[PDB]
Amino acid sequence: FPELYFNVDNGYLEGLVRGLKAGVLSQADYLNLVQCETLEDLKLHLQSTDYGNFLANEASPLTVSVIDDKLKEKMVVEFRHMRNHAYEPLASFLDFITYSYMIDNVILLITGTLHQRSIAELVPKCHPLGSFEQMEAVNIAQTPAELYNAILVDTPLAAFFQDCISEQDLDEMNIEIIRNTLYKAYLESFYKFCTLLGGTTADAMCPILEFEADRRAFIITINSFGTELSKEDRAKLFPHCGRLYPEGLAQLARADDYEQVKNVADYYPEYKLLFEGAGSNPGDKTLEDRFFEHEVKLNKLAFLNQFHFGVFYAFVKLKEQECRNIVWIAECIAQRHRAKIDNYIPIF
Amino acid sequence: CGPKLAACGIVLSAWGVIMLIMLGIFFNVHSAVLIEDVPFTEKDFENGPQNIYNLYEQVSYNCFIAAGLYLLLGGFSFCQVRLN
Amino acid sequence: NNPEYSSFFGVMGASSAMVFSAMGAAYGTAKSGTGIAAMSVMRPELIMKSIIPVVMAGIIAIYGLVVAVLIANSLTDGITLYRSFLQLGAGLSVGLSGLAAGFAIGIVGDAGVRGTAQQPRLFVGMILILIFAEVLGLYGLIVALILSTK
Amino acid sequence: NNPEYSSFFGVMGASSAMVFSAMGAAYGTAKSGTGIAAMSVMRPELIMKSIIPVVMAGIIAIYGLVVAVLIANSLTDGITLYRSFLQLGAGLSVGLSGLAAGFAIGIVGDAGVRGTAQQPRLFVGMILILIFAEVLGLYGLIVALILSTK
Amino acid sequence: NNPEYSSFFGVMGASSAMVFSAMGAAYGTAKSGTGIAAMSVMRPELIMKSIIPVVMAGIIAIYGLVVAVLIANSLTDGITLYRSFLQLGAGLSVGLSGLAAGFAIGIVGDAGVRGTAQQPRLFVGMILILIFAEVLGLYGLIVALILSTK
Amino acid sequence: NNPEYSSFFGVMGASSAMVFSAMGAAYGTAKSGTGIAAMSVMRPELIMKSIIPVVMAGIIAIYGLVVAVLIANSLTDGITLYRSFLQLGAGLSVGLSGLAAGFAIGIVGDAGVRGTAQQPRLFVGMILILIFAEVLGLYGLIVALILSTK
Amino acid sequence: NNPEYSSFFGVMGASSAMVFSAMGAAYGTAKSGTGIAAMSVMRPELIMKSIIPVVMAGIIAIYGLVVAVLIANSLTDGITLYRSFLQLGAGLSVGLSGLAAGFAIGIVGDAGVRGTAQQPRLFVGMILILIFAEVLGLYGLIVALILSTK
Amino acid sequence: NNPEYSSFFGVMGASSAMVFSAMGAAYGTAKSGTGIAAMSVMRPELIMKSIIPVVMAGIIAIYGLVVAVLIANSLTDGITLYRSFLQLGAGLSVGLSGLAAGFAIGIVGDAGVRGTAQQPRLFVGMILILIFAEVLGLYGLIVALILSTK
Amino acid sequence: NNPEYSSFFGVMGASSAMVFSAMGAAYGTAKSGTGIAAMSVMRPELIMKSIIPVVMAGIIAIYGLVVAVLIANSLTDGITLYRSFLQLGAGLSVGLSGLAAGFAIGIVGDAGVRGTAQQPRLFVGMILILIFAEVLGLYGLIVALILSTK
Amino acid sequence: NNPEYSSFFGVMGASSAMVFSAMGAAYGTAKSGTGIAAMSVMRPELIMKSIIPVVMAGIIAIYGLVVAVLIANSLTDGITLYRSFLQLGAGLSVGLSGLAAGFAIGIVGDAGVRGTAQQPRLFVGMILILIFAEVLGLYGLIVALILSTK
Amino acid sequence: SFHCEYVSSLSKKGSLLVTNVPSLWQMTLHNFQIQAFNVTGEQFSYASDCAGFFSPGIWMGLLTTLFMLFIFTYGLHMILSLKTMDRFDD
Amino acid sequence: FDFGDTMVHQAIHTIEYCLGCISNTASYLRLWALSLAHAQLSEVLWTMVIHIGLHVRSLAGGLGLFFIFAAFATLTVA
Amino acid sequence: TGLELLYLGIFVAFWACMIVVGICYTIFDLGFRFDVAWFLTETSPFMWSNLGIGLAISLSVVGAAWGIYITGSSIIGGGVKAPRIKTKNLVSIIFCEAVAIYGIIMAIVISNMAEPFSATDPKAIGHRNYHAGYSMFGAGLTVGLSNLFCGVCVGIVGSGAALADAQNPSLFVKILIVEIFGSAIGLFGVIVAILQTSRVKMG
Amino acid sequence: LEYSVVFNLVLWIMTGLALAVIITSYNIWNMDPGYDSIIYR
Repeated sequence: FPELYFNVDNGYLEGLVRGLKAGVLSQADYLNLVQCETLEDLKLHLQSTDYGNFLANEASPLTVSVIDDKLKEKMVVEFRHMRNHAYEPLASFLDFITYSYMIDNVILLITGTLHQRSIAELVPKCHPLGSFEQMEAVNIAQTPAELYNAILVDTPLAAFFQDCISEQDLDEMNIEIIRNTLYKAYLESFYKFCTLLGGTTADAMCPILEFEADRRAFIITINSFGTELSKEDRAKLFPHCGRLYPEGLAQLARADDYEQVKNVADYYPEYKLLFEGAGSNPGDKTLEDRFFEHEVKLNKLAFLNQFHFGVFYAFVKLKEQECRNIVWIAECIAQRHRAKIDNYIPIF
Repeated sequence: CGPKLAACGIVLSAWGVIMLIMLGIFFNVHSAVLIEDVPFTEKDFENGPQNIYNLYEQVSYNCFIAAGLYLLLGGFSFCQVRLN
Repeated sequence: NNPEYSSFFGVMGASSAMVFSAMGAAYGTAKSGTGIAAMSVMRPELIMKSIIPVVMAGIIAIYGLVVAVLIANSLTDGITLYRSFLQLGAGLSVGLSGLAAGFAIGIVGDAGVRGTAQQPRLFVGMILILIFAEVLGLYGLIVALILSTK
Repeated sequence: NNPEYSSFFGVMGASSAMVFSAMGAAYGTAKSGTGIAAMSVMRPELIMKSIIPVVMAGIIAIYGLVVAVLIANSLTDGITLYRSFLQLGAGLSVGLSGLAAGFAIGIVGDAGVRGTAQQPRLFVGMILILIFAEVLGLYGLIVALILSTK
Repeated sequence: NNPEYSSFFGVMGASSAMVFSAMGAAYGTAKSGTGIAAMSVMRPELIMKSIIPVVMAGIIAIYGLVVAVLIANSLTDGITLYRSFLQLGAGLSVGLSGLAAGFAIGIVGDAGVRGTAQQPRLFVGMILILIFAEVLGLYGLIVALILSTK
Repeated sequence: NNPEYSSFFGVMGASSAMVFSAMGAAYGTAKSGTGIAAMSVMRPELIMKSIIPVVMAGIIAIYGLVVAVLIANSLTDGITLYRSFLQLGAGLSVGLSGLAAGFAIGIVGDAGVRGTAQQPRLFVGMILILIFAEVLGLYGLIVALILSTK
Repeated sequence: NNPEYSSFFGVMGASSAMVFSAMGAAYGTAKSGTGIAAMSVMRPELIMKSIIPVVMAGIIAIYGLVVAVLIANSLTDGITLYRSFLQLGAGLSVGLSGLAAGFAIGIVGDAGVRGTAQQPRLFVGMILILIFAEVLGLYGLIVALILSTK
Repeated sequence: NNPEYSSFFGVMGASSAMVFSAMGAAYGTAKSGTGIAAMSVMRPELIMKSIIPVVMAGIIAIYGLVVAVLIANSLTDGITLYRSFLQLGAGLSVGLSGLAAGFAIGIVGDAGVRGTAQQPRLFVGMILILIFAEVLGLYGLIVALILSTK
Repeated sequence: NNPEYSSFFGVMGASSAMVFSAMGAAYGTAKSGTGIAAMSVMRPELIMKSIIPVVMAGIIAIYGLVVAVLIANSLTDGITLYRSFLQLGAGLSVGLSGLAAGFAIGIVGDAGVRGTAQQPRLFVGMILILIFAEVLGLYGLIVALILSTK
Repeated sequence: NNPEYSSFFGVMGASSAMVFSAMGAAYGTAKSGTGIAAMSVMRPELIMKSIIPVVMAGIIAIYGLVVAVLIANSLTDGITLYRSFLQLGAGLSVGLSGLAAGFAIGIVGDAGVRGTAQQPRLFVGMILILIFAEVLGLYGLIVALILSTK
Repeated sequence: SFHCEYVSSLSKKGSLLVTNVPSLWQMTLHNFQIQAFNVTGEQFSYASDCAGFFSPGIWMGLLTTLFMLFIFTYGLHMILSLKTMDRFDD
Repeated sequence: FDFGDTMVHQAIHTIEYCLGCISNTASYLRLWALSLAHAQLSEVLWTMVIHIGLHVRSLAGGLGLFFIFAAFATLTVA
Repeated sequence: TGLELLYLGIFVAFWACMIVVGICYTIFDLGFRFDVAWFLTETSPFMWSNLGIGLAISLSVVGAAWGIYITGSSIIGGGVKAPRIKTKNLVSIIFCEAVAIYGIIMAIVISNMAEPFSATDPKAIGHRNYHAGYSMFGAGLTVGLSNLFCGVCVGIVGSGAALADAQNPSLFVKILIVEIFGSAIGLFGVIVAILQTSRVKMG
Repeated sequence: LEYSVVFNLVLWIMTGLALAVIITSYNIWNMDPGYDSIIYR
């Protein structure tokens, strides 16, 4: 079915983004990167891979903060040059990728207004993959209630606010409860959208989004125990998509200590392995590190089917991991803490 | 009850008395525009109009009796509008 | 005397009883079996009880069989055309009622099993819900026994 | 004398009385059971009171049966084509009005039971709303009883 | 005596016994074969336990084949229309009942296999659900053997 | 003599033995050959081993070719109407069973190689699941050879 | 002598050759024009090279024109059904050939333009792949010229 | 003697010329107009040039009108079928060619006018792309004139 | 002399002149109307200028009425099929060209209003675009006036 | 003289005059009632201004009633087949034009009411748009009265 | 029985009476009805009219048109699936 | 003063003053339309309410008339 | 969704009507009508044959066109970051052109077998002219639809190879094995269409 | 005679005009009204 028509609109971009997947640091590239001893050597290694010339015409006193900004500049330009060429089905799907970054921008805007800060102070700090198309909210910047109305007009996120949040809630909620209730609605809507693009998109994409929902339920649960969050607040923040939805979420809402979270994970052999693969001892990979490795295993495996949108989400989450990896290696090299340099996550 | 229902019963009383007396009169004069309204039967053609006239008289009485029920609704509602 | 096409409808009757009851019992068994699979992960003790909304899907295929056998054992070349339409009526009447009862048992099974995993008190409620599904196959059967023997 | 095919429309009446009424009672039991199951996790006590949507979907199946049997017991080879058309009308009338009542009882059942979990006052309300749906099956039955007996 | 086109129904019986059961067994093997393949990564030991729903999907095309060869060997150059209709009804009966069993084996043999890798205790129950799915092929066969030999 | 149009059905038999087998083998080869190509970048050694689902789909095109050749060599303007129908029966019986097998081979070849890339122990399971699919082409061929020679 | 309908099929030939080549050239020009527009913003100098997939779409409606004009000159009142259906065969042949070639010129054009803008090496690679599409219009022409002159 | 009912095809010719040219010119004008308006918020001085796509979509409606009038000026009571079919062909030939050309001018005009406000150097190219879209309506006309004058 | 049933096509001309034009004017008014409503919030001054799209959609209904009257005032029992086909052709020519014009008016009217809200200079461009949408109704009308008087 | 199977078209006229106008008024009422209900939350004072689209829908059903009654009074046993088609064309011409107007008012009533609550100046604009929507019902009545009395 | 509106040699009247060579004669039966087998008293049995729903010319007209309408629907399926970008590069 | 804007305004006004007034002759048919609806709504409300209250016995007729006319009044008002 | 609801509505309405007709002609004993013998004799042999030629070229060319856009859209897209692709992956195009060419071969072969026959009575047409009309239609559908399916298949696996050959240059020469199996389907369409056509004559 | 012609003329015209109305009516009924400045409220 979908193979016949998919290359009519997306087949160029499917080829372009697979071209950009060949443009990643291999395990051998990371094993070359960690050998060297200064940020100038990172420049010489990245000069030899597909990142060539990215750091030419820049300040000779390099900093790890420049490496982070330049890797974001590479990632955003590669994404914009796809979104500008994508037609409506994919273009809506790519906008669902951008919506994750938009949530982390709009929460800064609201936080700024709740602390009387002008939005123009936060514009340079917003993720460029979550950048706004309409600027009337940015230009007005007057009050939290004015911004709420201006978000509903200007921002694609408007529906997620209307499902979960009034302006009065934004005066009373913690900003991290706000971010998570938006991400709940975002995942549930984006998972529904991916199942409306049924077949090879859902069959490669839903395994990732179901893992994002399951990972959130685990990590939100184990982190909530040291906090004022009630059983009901955990239940309200969990995404309903993942394998845990029938009962795992209920048992995690009942949980209050890490042993009960492992007892949920013990029912699913994947999650049993993630917990049993990390004690979080000194020099160990932490529980969240095992989840970041599995998120990458899923996003690699989404490239195994030539006719679907799974590659664009997977490409972005793997380029994000590649930016996380190159920055971490650059930190170990610049700070001389080479002991943990092997804690990057391999990709392909 | 409340004053709302009492006012409704007053309005229904006035209208009901007026219209049921007018119909009782139109039936008493054997009005032709009520030939479909009177509950006539296949036997009410025998010998002459006297059979259908007895039915016109019956429905005339029924309408005047029905106006009496709207007078009782009146007296009741003129109590209720003061009691509520 | 009686027409060339006369037995065709009575045969489509036996067919339609079995076919549409099998479609009903298949959809029942499919949805109920999915609900049992998804439930098993955290309530393995419930499986040998949660198979009821599958056993009942099997019973709808049996109501298709009992009509389709009864029609097939009562066909002949000479058949009166009237008897042939009655048998078609029996065939559709059980067959598509079994398709309806199978739709209900499939949905009620798939919801009822997961709901029972969340709440063990639902189980008697689920049997009561399922009896008012399974009986739709029975009403299809009752009519189809009547038409096939009229 | 009467056409050899005349009983076909009479049998399609007997069939439609049961087929579309089991489809009505099936959707009415599938949506009702779904709502009961999904509700039971939060309010396990309400499962017994919340059966009534299912029980009224069952009444739509029985409104099919009453007509399907009344038609079936009326058939004969010598049936006049007019009598068959009354029976066809009776069949589609109860059958598809039963289907319509089933759609209503299904949606009312599901929304009603989910609401009743959150607000116990809704119970008396949704019973009245179900009665205003089940009466569609009755009106289907009234017309089909009339047509089968003229 | 008999129409020369008379074999058309018996021929489309032999074909339909096969085609629809091969569609049933193909769907049954596609779904359960996807189940086995996606499952096997986490549980490489379960392949030879979980092939069983693929074996049962394979048996669905044996039900079609048994009837199709029985019909094909029962054709002749001017068959009585009655036997030709029986052969059509027999062929649809097993073909589409096998298609139905194939749907049920496909959904169950997929869902039960991903369930089994999460919880091996499901395997005992899964076989019973697959028996309630596969036996629809057999009820197909029973009605088709009665009809094709009546 | 036979009627003038007699050979039309048998020509459709050739032109559906091949067309629906070509559809089957095409989908089986396209789904499987996408699977192989995307898989191979992660495991460049596995192309040689992973051709088997494609060879199994190519066999469905051989089955359609065989029946179609057998029909096309048996056709004549003189063909009795009986044999012309047997040739359409044979042509659909293989052609659409080849389509069923090609659908299954496509799904289980893709899911088979995608799983096998991660977990080489699947490869033995995959070939068994494939044989349980490609044999559907064989069951359609058995009946089609029988029908075309009755 | 001739059937009064005879000249219809040749007229639908002449219509099809022009209409389906315009539908093809239109989609080809629409996809390619969208490509040139979206490309030009970054690489304005590349437009006069990038017109190639547009003019190669426009050429398809010249092959449709050549056949439709050839048919329109070939028509007469006294045309036999043979000469009329030959002209319908010509009309569908170039018509759907241009409608297919125009879709590959469109989609390859719309990629090949952006691909040349972001990677100048692909320009000849596009032109080769468009020659392999635009020759499909010539195949539908060559047979259509053969059928109109036969 | 010409058959009764003959004038119908010729009438549907004159209608099809105008209707499908309006449908094309309307879609062409709708997309070009949307592009002009969505463009002209940011570069309003481009309007006077940017209207040219709409003018070319309006010219397709003139090609429809010219043919529809030339056909209607050649209708008569008792038209011979040969000329009535030639008029149907002429009608569709310009009509659906203009429809196709309308999609091309529309998609080109939308993408190209919006592209032009980002990049003024596109305009001298977009005109050429539109000449390759507009000429389809002219080829539709050339055939339609020929058919309608034999 | 002239047949019964001959007026049917002339009536369907009067109907289609109206219905399709009312559908064109309804689209044109609906789509441009929602545009005006949404614009007016930001730009209350523009309301009385922004009605022109609605007014031009109103003219498409007028062109449908003009022809529908000119057809309906020209029906009689004895209508020669020639005059009746001319009336069907007229009623489709204006009815569907009015539809095409109306579809364009709706799309260009909305885009033109939303553009004018942000940038008042568009308004002259919006009228010029809109003339080329409304004139398709006039060309439909011309062909319908011509045909209905042949 | 006149055939039976002939008062049918005039009856479909009276029916369609009531049916498609009731559909027109139902869409008009359903969309306008949605807009008014959602609006009344923010502007509770506005309802008795913003109810006008609902009333402009109620009149479309009455335009159906006018024609429907006019036709049903003009029906007679043995009605000339000419008069019967004029009553069909009338019935559709009001019925489907009232449907067109029902959309045109339903859409601009929902949007116009919402916009009016966000900006009270729009009310004069909305009622002016509703004249140009409701007149499409009128144009169906005009032609329908002409066809009914011709 | 067989019934038709015309058995005639005239081209206007269905021309069922073919002549393979020129002839001086013409005939016409209007509302012709015949039955020469299995008669049952004075009445005809039921009649198989000449007036079938599809003539040969109609079958060929439909199986041309309703084949190339599959093509035209595919033409329009792709053309109606044309799209344009909502955004452009920097 | 502009001749161009004056010509456009006066053209639209003249169309309404001419062809619009022709159409407005038909627009007054709203009078008839609403009158027929009102009359027949009233007719059916009589035909399947008030008519049912008439009966061959005094008590049953008087009681029937009272309730039937109260239902009629309620529906007639609404 | 939109157009698919229209195709579904046309399809379901048509088969619902064909159930009601096939019931009604059966039950009313009108099966002397629906005479597929009239249908398959009155519909002229010339029409069947020319649809056969026209679909032989056209459906093959549709198969080559979806072949070329399915592989061509990916060759170009992957070529952005790997220009070498345009050498090797042109073989997936050459196979698609070969599917069109199997169309033109057989459409010309069928064409050069079809002749006028100067008759219109089914007995004067005779079994030969019908067997040619049908066989040239079936041959035409057999090559036409086999090439349609072959060409979409080689397109899909050609896109397969082209996206694999972006990421690893060693894969293309090995993935071609599935393009040989895809190409067999077009040639099997040819072989059957040849054998169907081989016995025909008209005149 | 010509009943086949009248049947097919009337059936295909009434099918065509029924589809042209249903398609047009569908494209107006399920039309996006696009009031995006206010639709959220």
